[PDB]
Amino acid sequence: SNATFLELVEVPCNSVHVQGVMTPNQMVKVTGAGWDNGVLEFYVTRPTSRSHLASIMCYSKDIDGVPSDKAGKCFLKRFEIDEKEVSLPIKSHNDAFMFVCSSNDGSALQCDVFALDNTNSNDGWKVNTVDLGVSVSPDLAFGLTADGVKVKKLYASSGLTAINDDPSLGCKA
Amino acid sequence: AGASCTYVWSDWNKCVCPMGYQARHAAVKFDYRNKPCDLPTFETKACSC
Repeated sequence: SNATFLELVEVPCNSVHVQGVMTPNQMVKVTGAGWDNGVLEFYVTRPTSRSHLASIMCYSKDIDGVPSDKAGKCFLKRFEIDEKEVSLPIKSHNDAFMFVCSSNDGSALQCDVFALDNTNSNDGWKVNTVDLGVSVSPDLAFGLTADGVKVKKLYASSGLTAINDDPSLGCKA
Repeated sequence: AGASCTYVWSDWNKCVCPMGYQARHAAVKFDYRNKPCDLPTFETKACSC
C-alpha cells in the first residue's frame, strides 16, 4: 500500500487509472467547482485499447438549449446496454460536485455523488448513492469528459495504485 | 474576507465494520495564486463497531 493509514492521494493526471482490482473500502474521487458548457460526463473504462464500462451524464438546468426532457437530470449509461435516469443531486453546471466511487463487496461498483450550490456554499453538500449497474474488474479507469471543469481534482485511496507518470494520460512530467 | 480554499465538509459516512472508522469529504474551491490549497479534503475518524 501507499500509506500506513487510509488517505486520499491526489493523482496528477487527467484520469485515474487504477492498477489491479478495486478493493472494498478503497475509493477513487473526482471533484470540481463546476463546469463551463455542455454536459458533465463521469466515465468508467476497462481494458479491451480500452472500452467504456459505465458513464453518468448530467445536464445543466441553467444552460440555454438543453432539451426540457434532459435539463437538470442525470443519466446512467452502461456498456451499450441501456441508458436510464438516476436520482442525483447535480442540477447545474454552476454547482460544485464530487464523485466518490468504490466497490461495496468486491463485485458491485457504486458511487456517492455530491453537489453543492455555489450561491449557498455554507449549506453544504447533498449526496446520493447510485449503483453503476456494472461489476468491478481489473485495471478500471475513472475520469471526466466536460467543457471547462473548474478546479478539477482527482484522488485514489492509498490502498490503491494509480498511474501517475504516463504523459498519455495527462500526467504532469 | 479570508475565503476558505476548500468547500465545507460533507457528512460522515456510515461506520465501516469491523475496522471501526468512518470518512467524510470536502473539495477544493480554489488554489491560491502562490500555492495550492492546503486544507484537507478527506478525513477519517474511529467509530464504534
